[PDB]
Parts: sequence; C-alpha cells; structure tokens
Amino acid sequence: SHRKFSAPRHGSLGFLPRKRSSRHRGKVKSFPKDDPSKPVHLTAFLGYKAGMTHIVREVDRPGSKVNKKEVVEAVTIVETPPMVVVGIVGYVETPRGLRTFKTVFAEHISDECKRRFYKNWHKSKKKAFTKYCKKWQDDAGKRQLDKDFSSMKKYCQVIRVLAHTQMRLLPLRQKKAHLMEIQVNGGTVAEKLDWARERLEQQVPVSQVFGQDEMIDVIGVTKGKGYKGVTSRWHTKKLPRKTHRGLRKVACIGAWHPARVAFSVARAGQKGYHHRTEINKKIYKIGQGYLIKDGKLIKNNASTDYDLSDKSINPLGGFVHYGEVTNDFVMLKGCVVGTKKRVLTLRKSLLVQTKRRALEKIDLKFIDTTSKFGHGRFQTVEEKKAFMGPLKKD
Amino acid sequence: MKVELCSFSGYKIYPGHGRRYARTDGKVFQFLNAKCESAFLSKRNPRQINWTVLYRRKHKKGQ
Amino acid sequence: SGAKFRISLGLPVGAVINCADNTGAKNLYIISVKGIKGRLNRLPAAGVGDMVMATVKKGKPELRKKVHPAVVIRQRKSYRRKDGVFLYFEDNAGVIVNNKGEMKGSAITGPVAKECADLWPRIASNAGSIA
RNA sequence: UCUGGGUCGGGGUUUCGUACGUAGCAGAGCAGCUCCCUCGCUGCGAUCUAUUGAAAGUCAGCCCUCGACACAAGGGUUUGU
RNA sequence: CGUUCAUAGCGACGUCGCUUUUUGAUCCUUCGAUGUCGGCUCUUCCUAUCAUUGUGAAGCAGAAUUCACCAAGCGUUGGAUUGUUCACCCACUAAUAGGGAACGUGAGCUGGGUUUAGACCGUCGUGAGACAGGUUAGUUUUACCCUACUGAUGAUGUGUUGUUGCCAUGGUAAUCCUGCUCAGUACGAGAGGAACCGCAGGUUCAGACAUUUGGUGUAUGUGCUUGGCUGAGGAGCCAAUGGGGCGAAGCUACCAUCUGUGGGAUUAUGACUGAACGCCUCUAAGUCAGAAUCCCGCCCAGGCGGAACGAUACGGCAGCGCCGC
RNA sequence: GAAUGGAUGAACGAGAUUCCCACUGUCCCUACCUACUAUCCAGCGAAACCACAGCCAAGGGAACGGGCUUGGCGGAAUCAG
RNA sequence: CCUCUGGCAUGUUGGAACAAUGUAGGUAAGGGAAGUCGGCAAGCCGGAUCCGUAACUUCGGGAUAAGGAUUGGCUCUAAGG
RNA sequence: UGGCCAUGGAAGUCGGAAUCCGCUAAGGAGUGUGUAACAACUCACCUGCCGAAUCAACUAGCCCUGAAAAUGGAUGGCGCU
RNA sequence: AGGGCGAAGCCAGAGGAAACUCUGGUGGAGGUCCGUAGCGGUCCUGACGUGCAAAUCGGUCGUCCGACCUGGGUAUAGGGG
Ligand SMILES: [Mg+2]
Ligand SMILES: [Mg+2]
Ligand SMILES: [Mg+2]
Ligand SMILES: [Mg+2]
Ligand SMILES: [Mg+2]
Ligand SMILES: [Mg+2]
Ligand SMILES: [Mg+2]
Ligand SMILES: [Mg+2]
Ligand SMILES: [Mg+2]
Ligand SMILES: [Mg+2]
Ligand SMILES: [Mg+2]
Ligand SMILES: [Mg+2]
Ligand SMILES: [Mg+2]
Ligand SMILES: [Mg+2]
Ligand SMILES: [Mg+2]
Ligand SMILES: [Mg+2]
Ligand SMILES: [Mg+2]
Ligand SMILES: [Mg+2]
Ligand SMILES: [Mg+2]
Ligand SMILES: [Mg+2]
Ligand SMILES: [Mg+2]
Ligand SMILES: [Mg+2]
Ligand SMILES: [Mg+2]
Ligand SMILES: [Mg+2]
Ligand SMILES: [Mg+2]
Ligand SMILES: [Mg+2]
Ligand SMILES: [Mg+2]
Ligand SMILES: [Mg+2]
Ligand SMILES: [Mg+2]
Ligand SMILES: [Mg+2]
Ligand SMILES: [Mg+2]
Ligand SMILES: [Mg+2]
Ligand SMILES: [Mg+2]
Ligand SMILES: [Mg+2]
Ligand SMILES: [Mg+2]
Repeated sequence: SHRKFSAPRHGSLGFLPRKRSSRHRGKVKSFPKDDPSKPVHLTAFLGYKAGMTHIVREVDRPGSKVNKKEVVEAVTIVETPPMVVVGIVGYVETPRGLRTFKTVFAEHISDECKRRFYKNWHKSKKKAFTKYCKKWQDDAGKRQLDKDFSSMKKYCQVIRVLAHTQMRLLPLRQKKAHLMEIQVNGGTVAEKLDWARERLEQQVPVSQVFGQDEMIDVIGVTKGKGYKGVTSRWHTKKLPRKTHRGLRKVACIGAWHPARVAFSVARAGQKGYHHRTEINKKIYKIGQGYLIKDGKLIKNNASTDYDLSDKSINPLGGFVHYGEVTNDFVMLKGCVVGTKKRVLTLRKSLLVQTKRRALEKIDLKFIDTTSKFGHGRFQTVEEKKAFMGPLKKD
Repeated sequence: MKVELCSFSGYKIYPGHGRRYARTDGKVFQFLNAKCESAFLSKRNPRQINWTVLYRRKHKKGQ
Repeated sequence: SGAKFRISLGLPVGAVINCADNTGAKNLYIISVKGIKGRLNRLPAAGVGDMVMATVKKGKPELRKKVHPAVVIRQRKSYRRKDGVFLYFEDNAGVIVNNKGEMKGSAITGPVAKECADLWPRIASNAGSIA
C-alpha cells in the first residue's frame, strides 16, 4: 500500500557517495568562463580558516524593516598570506575533454613547495627539480623553454598558473605548502601566457584577486565526524522508547519486491569530511597584515573609521585552536566549510551577480575582538588594564 | 552601537553578547552572561557578591 | 511594508499563554497557529507577533467554550533581534483579537514585544510599554 | 638547520569567586580568673573585615614565548623503463 | 435539462470499453508451516491532477469558476473519538487528490485488535459445551553465512614512485506562500475587485557552521554542602558520577547563524508564410513564440580510461637510461 | 431481573475504565555526557545452518527464478555495519 | 550510607582505543501528554514539627485526605531527676 | 398576410395542423440570429469578373483519435522507413 | 527490626437534681496501616533469549501476628492420590 501521510524525503541524493573525500584541499570543479575581452586576472586563491567573530554594520536595503539600522553579523577570518606562482600549465580542447598539454615550471622553487613533492622529507635528499633547473641557464634549455611557450601560444586554449602557499608565514604546524592550479581568465592566450610568464616566482597577494563587497565561492572539506548512525547522518526520525532492537534506526529499509535495498535508503556511514562548494559568501573586509615602517602597524586590521583603536582581528588569547593572524586576511559573511586551520579555496563567482543584496556596499562599524576562549568581556588588553586597575601580579 | 551595562555585575555589554530580560512590571535588565542572570533570578544582592562592580564600590576597592 | 523576520517561536499548539487584556479571560489555550503549512509530526508554533487561534480555558463564561483569534505579545522563549540582542520576557502572554487585527478588549497589562507592536498597530495603540 | 620539534617554566587568555596563615576595638553571647574590673584582662564563639578580583585550574585538540633541560642522519622492509 | 439553445455544463431509453486500489467466482502454487489486522518508521513508482507552472472552455465583466490539454517537478499538514481500515468532527492551509510495491514494510518495532489455555455476562444447549454476540487477563526467538545497500582498506594496468590535472559514466534540488507597490485602479449600474514588473520577508526541503543565544559538562575546573573516615587544624578521601551552584574547551539546536544559481530542445498551446482545394486553412514541403517538463549546466562521486611534469636506487656488493651495431 | 440471587454499598484492591491538578524528553526534536559492550590486539575458542550456489529487468514456466530464454552486464582478497 | 574486628582480590583473562548500533545510568531551552491502544517509561511527591483537614460512611473509618508553613550553623535561656 | 391554431406572446421564426397562389427573375406561409412581439440582420433564382472539370452520399485498405498503473523493458535483442 | 492509628477496661476534673454526659490522661485491642528480614512475584510486555539460568537478573511491586513462613518425621499412589 501507499505510505499514508506524505512527507518530503530526508537528505539529498545530489550529494552522494557520502564518503570521506579523497582530497583534503578542496578542488575548484569549475572556473568561471573567461570572456576574452576584460583584462587578465586570477580566478582563485587559497586561504586558511583561522576563526569566526562579529561585525556590526549599518545596512542599506531600502524597504526592509532593518534599513539604516545597525545589525550585527557573524564573519569568518580566512588568513590568506600571498601565494607564489611557480608554474604555468597549458591545456588544449579535445572532443575527449581538456588535455593538459605542457607544464613549464619556474627556475627557483622553495622548500615550502618542494616539501609537497616528497612523502618523507626528513628521509629524502631533496633532489626534485634538480635536473630541471639546469634548463634555465644555457642556450639549449632556454631555447627549448621558449619553443614550449611558443607551442602553448599556438595550440593551447586554457591556461592555468600553478601557485602555492607560503606555509612559512602561518601559525600552523605544517611546512608542506599547498600547490594548486589557478586559471588565468582574460584576453588572448598569447597575452594571457606572457602575463603568467612575468608573474613567475613572484608573490601574489589577496587584493590582486579579490575586492571588497564581492560574492565569492568558498570551496573546502567539511569538518569530519567519523562513523555516524542514520539518525545523525540522515536526520531520520528516532523511533520511540519501546523499540526492542534500538531506536536510532530506520524501520523499513525497503519494500519486499524490488528485492534489494536501494541507494536512496538511509544507512549509517561516514558523516563529514566531504567536499563542498558553498557559494555567495560576501567579502566584508580584505584586511591588511602587520607591517613595519618604524614600529608595528597592528591597527590596520580590526580598526574601523568609526572605532579608531589599535586592534588586530586577533582576539585576546588569539583565535582558538589556531594562532595569530599576522598576515593579510579576508573577512567573509557567515560560516564556511571545514575546521579551524583548514586550507580553503576561494573562487570568483560563476554567476552574473546583480541582486540588491549582492551589490550592497559594506561599511563596517565595529569588529568584536573579545576573547573566544571563554566568555570574553574586554575588547583589548589596554581596556582590561584600565577597568581592573592594578592586580597582585605587579 | 549603544554599549549597555549589566544590571547585576556592572560590566559593559558589547553589541553581540549577553541577553535582555523584560519583566512584566515593565522594566528591563541586561545581563553580560548567564552567570549574572542566574544570580539575578535567584535574587542575589549584587552588592554582597565580590566580583561585581556594586560590591567593589561598596567596599571602596581600588583608589 | 518591511516584513517580519523569523524569531525563535516557543509556543507550540498546546500552550496556555495568559491573556494580558482586560476581557475577563485569564488563559488562552493555543489550539492552532495561523499561517502554518507545516510538516509531518510537527507542532505548529507561534512566537511573538504571531496570530493564533485560542480557546479560553479560564475566565468569564461568555468567552469560555469557543474559539477566538489571538495575538502573542510576550513570550518566555528568547528570540534574537536583528541587532544581535537576545530578548525574553518572563511570561508568555497574548490578547484576544478579531480577524482584522482589532482587539476585543481595550487595555494591555504588561509590555508588548515590538515585533508584535510594529506588526499589529491596534495592539500597539493599547500597549503601555513596548519591549 | 626558514635550525627544529618536545618537556618544564613564564606570560597572555579564561573558569570559579577572594585560599592558608596572621591580625582586628568586628562578633549574638557565655565562661575563668582576678585589679570584680562588665572594655577589667584572659579564654571559648557560627560568622565578619583586612591582607586578597585572592587561591586554585587553564591543553591534554587555547595563544605567544625563543628562559631552563635534554634529544635531533637514527633503525627495519622495498622497488628497475 | 440548461429562460431561449440536444452537446458551456449536463444527459434518459440504449450501447461499446478499460481497470484490478471493491467484492465475488475459481482452486493452479504452498499444510516436513511463505508469521495471520492495524498503527509507527522509510524508500520508490503510478496517474485516473487536489495545489503549484504553461495553456484552450464557458451559461469567463472583475472576483469567484467549473470543463478540458501538456504534465507526477514539487507538495499534500496539526489534533478530538475509534484497535481499527473506513468514518466523522475541529484547526490551519496553496492544497489538505487518489493509488501501487507479497492488500510494501513483526530476525524493523509495537501488540490495542483478531485467534489457545484463566474468568464474566447474555442468548442457545438436559449436558459436556456453542456463539463474524459483548467483556477482561494473557512468553512477539536467531544474523557471525550469501547477496543487496551503506561507508572502509585494497586490486589489475601504466618500468617504480610522487604531482598537479582531465572526465567516461552514475547521482542531483530546490519549493511554495504572504505583505507592500501596481490599486480601491482595470472590469462593473453598484456591490465588489484583479493582473505583469518591481521591492520586503517567510514555509517546506537541502548543504554547512558555532561569532552569538541556548543545551550538555567527569577538564571530576572551581566554590558550597550531607553522613563517615585520616587524634584535630590544614590537606584530603569514601558514598558505582554523594549532592548541588557556576562552568573553559569540544560536540550540538529553525533553540543560535550563514548559502541554495544558468542554458538548450521542445510539449500543450497560439501564430507566420503556404499549397492541397483559381478561395480558405498553423501544415502538407517550409518558419516563429513556448513551459514547475525533458537534457545539460552548476553541484557530488570519479572507469581494469586517459594527462603533463618531477625524481628516478654511488656503493659498502649495485642496478639501470639512451645510442648504435 | 431477584440465593440460576436482584438493588445497594463505607472500608479495601500490584483488578477494568474516564476526566482534572501537578509533574515530566511521551512528544514538538532532538542533543550532550558517563560506565559496560561492540571495535583492534595476545591467549583461548564453540554453534545453528549447508542439493550446488549466490548482481538485475522482462519472458515464459507448477500462474512471484540464482540458475532457463532475451536483454542489462561482470575485475582479486577483505573490514565495520 | 561510611568505619574497626575478621575477610577478599572484582566473580573463567589481559592490553590499546573511545566509531555506529546497543545494555545501565544522567541532563536538558521554550511548550507540557500535542506522544501513544493506553501517561507505558520517567518525573513530581516524600522524613519530622506545627497548623489544617471534604464528600461520603457499616459512625469504626475516609486520613499522611486535600491545603499550608517551618527545618542549617553558632551562642544562650527555661523546663523537666 | 397579424395566413391559421395558439393570446402568454409567434404578423416566417417557444411549439404543432398546415402549407398554396400572385409578382414572377425569384424568395420557404420559412434555415437560423434574435425579439414580449416586431424591427434589424442572416440563410434560393439570376447575373459581373475569373477559366475545366466540379460535388455529393456511401463503401473498404493502410495510418491516426478512441487508448489510464504502479522496480527499468522488451516485434526475442540490436535495429529497420 | 522500627514506626502509625489508638478498641475495651481504669483514673482525675467539670457539669448534671437524676439518667448519665463532656474534657484531659492512662491503657494497648486488631486475619489494623506503613515498613525491614522472611514469604511472594504486579509492571517495565526492561535485561537475557545457541542465557548465568531447560524460567534466571535488575529496578518497580504485593504481604509482613496470621487462613504467616519454615526444617526434620509421618500419612495418602495411578482411573489412584
Ligand atoms: Mg500519496
Ligand atoms: Mg518491547
Ligand atoms: Mg568560544
Ligand atoms: Mg505523527
Ligand atoms: Mg428544452
Ligand atoms: Mg484469490
Ligand atoms: Mg520469509
Ligand atoms: Mg493525463
Ligand atoms: Mg502485507
Ligand atoms: Mg521483513
Ligand atoms: Mg518478531
Ligand atoms: Mg491483547
Ligand atoms: Mg481465552
Ligand atoms: Mg564482530
Ligand atoms: Mg578541616
Ligand atoms: Mg555498597
Ligand atoms: Mg504546431
Ligand atoms: Mg523555437
Ligand atoms: Mg526555449
Ligand atoms: Mg551528468
Ligand atoms: Mg432469568
Ligand atoms: Mg424466586
Ligand atoms: Mg441468567
Ligand atoms: Mg532459489
Ligand atoms: Mg568490575
Ligand atoms: Mg581480574
Ligand atoms: Mg567465580
Ligand atoms: Mg525540557
Ligand atoms: Mg496522534
Ligand atoms: Mg492524544
Ligand atoms: Mg508508571
Ligand atoms: Mg479520598
Ligand atoms: Mg520481556
Ligand atoms: Mg542476542
Ligand atoms: Mg559470569
């Protein structure tokens, strides 16, 4: 018989094999369509989820009840120290797909990057790209290099730069810097390639990719939760108290007579550590890192035009389970995928953004900087020292 | 962003945090956190409780 | 013009919020919440500012033994305002009302939540304190 | 050997709510002794004040130390166009 | 019949069918047993479409509407009584459409009801006993096998190894509503009373997340306190977590917060040019618009499928890469 | 329907119902914690069951096939469920 | 419930983890039986002293009816041989 | 020619018995629209243009409508014009 | 075990003209109530369900001076007890 009282089914099939993702670094499954017209640029970046916090802002959507009313708002800090371009890699269209065609690597490559290429660095002699870099200083090699670049000019269509992180500049344990292919979207391929050939071995900061009040897509791996039962992993009803063989289950897997259990039926398995591409996360603040002209410039982070203090986005006692954000960072609206410390791919949108909400200009009023390691009540240490007065530790 | 003061302890309450109580007499209280609010609801006279501002004013601490 | 925003709604069907207008009713047994499509097994729930059908369980015998519309005015479940302040109210409470939003009483004892005030003007007019 | 990661220590953060001891003309009263002084002295006495936002915990999956201590090319199995 | 008018909507007397969500026939299968109703829970299909999209109809002025077409994408709820299926009532709603899967689903539950044994009542029986007549009390076993599904190591290949990648094939997702505006406007004698574009939000669903609010809390963190026990103080312990305040981190909640997209072919339909048929016709050759559809996109997984690039065993015995013969 | 006992009835009942107050995770709607498991390891080590076996759709067929026909297809060995 | 006398080695094993399902305990915001055949299960209540105690009744009961208040520590007083 | 029956109005026109003559080139005592009823409109006979076949009623072949089911599916399959 | 209720009888005081009645005690009745050991075995339709167990375990329960529980001895034997 039919099921009596209808109800929409639990969980989406558009997300499954609900298995542990192969990758850790979230792949960009599609870069935006390079119109050939606008100038060249990078489409993606690779940051790190340092931590959350508040903002306060005046909102300007006329019509709303909240028009010209200061709301608060959660935000993620994605610490994003500049990447280093160490390669380009040409692709060519085929009817089979999109074959990689030619990879030209830079001359010098950091041990940050070289780390990646060995499973055990302690034990290696660190001999990678050793016979490669010989090419970059002779007649023969330099000529072959030029012919490779020329061939890419003749044949290739898509060009991706290879860059990698500056694992050096982070509070993370790891030294093995994440590489990633990032796509150069812009003018003609010959122009496109000579841009990336100029950028080779060079820094690239965040502000060169992204701008403020820009919708971007966060790509990463979800905070993993191990083996989980069907009630956790699918949010199935619990069965009642009296159930004899347990109650965090599904009762009827399936009907008798497709005499197999279907792929659509809810089973217990891996919950979390899935790959996920959340879209439309507006950049409220691209924040300038600590720098030196005479003394430190720690202010330039979490100070606003209306606050004017001497904060950084770092709260008291740091971001928890992370560190100090001593580098440039972006500040997205809302939560994003994954854990603290997780490497996170940003990506420019796939989508022509023209909604009132997606063109809204964000002027921040106040960044909360109170500790997250307990219930914080002081924004800065100087404020605390004022409020408390002197302590026995003096 | 009018920073308010905790009706128990005395600390300031920054926009994000804490909770707002609206008693039927028709007067309102702000609590920094639950710790304050619990002492308030259990009727603890904050001048008796050391860590509050009201106590330390009463006992002339600092200065 | 400007619409409501959702708020943590802590009156499922089965609550007896106290009538806070001068009718003569004391309680308001919420038998249903107006404008709820709802899902299997799920109780219809009315926060503050929500319309509601309401049997009176104790009070005058004119009102008893029939259904009236009503509005929830305070509620003990702490909702979050858009300015990031949570707020709760000490008591759940409402007012008997007609289809078109007018009160059938005349004066509201206690404070009304401004989520309810802005959305219900005739309630707001008879409300002494707001928020 | 971007000298490193680790243990201990030190800060920071934070949780709780002000330790022991000592002192007090604080302390409902009571007692012993007498100089029967009843503010006599001396003792008992919940609690109170002060020292004292003190004490104590705070990565084990918080943050910074570059202070102290050692320890850091070591072992085993592999695989060939 | 529908004032008038067979056919807007209907439809007698007659007639032709489909259907197996009714009940009968029948007894082919199973009596060395296929667990016998209902409810819960969960998935999937069908359409004979209640709503939602696109449309033709009216006895369609508007509003409300019934009739029909494409169409099953997405929905179709909360309760009172009843073991119920069914039924009815209240309430909300956009709508509270209908079914199938061994009358889906007992090694999934439950066991209220049927349907052992204990008992009561009525009617029947001389009686033992009987009763699709009522009542109450009454054991719900087993998975470690194979498959299927869920996730988890691996597998053959590529000389070995690592890299960054492509993408065959699978899956797939968004939903509907309110308010404001249009506007007391069109339409209408009035009564009443729309719609497209905007704008603001919300339902249900999905995917995350923990700044904040809440929950947990054996950091057994820090007080407080019972009975006992270290002669007492101090410091502690025991009482299967002695109890209780408050509680970091961490999990976690429409109980907190964030995000949810674009094309193509066309269907129904309405059209163009235009014969057949010196006219006329959307059609016959030819052309246009066209959708909750379908296919892709995005999104998830990634093939006994490929890719470019790196390094390729100094040695103490080594072993190999090219080249030519 | 009247000792096949009728009508009653305080007290009593691990007896059968119905409502109200209180109270609650019964539920809305699930969540976190603890202990013993399950898990991996050393040692030890059973049983039921077993024609052969074990991927599907449809067909026909003793009228619901793992095996047959026609199609889809098929990749070692395993782990927790 | 904790202790001495006396008695034991945790009931036929150990180690490492802390997943899903369980078994046995706990706690939960707002609501409070909307759950379910049915408040099943758990929760409320609980000791004592002082008040206060209904209908009904076989006058014995009902009755701890219901419904209220108090409770610690300390320092004293008075009353009982 | 308000023809007759029917008055409730049918002078062609809800219906029904009738149902012919004149002018005629020729128009039914009327196919409908519609009217309280008319009116008004609409539906032969003949021309003007154009330039050979035209049109009706049956009948039977293929094709199509009629033609709705639940795991995804079967002229045996692939396919075939 | 320990508690509760407090029947007859008895004392005093007060009233009553008498009959006798009230008030305070004492007294300790009962197939009386709570509740241990004991005896039992309601519910969870809990655990277990190739068990610890061919009927056990946990909480929750009934009863707990009486038709009470219980050892040994002794009697009744199969259409018989
Ligand atoms: Mg259905
Ligand atoms: Mg059971
Ligand atoms: Mg925090
Ligand atoms: Mg339900
Ligand atoms: Mg007729
Ligand atoms: Mg049959
Ligand atoms: Mg079976
Ligand atoms: Mg149809
Ligand atoms: Mg069945
Ligand atoms: Mg089954
Ligand atoms: Mg069973
Ligand atoms: Mg039964
Ligand atoms: Mg029976
Ligand atoms: Mg096992
Ligand atoms: Mg002590
Ligand atoms: Mg014990
Ligand atoms: Mg057409
Ligand atoms: Mg077209
Ligand atoms: Mg189109
Ligand atoms: Mg696809
Ligand atoms: Mg009789
Ligand atoms: Mg008689
Ligand atoms: Mg009888
Ligand atoms: Mg078989
Ligand atoms: Mg033990
Ligand atoms: Mg042992
Ligand atoms: Mg033993
Ligand atoms: Mg609760
Ligand atoms: Mg129900
Ligand atoms: Mg119910
Ligand atoms: Mg119970
Ligand atoms: Mg009673
Ligand atoms: Mg059982
Ligand atoms: Mg078992
Ligand atoms: Mg044992």
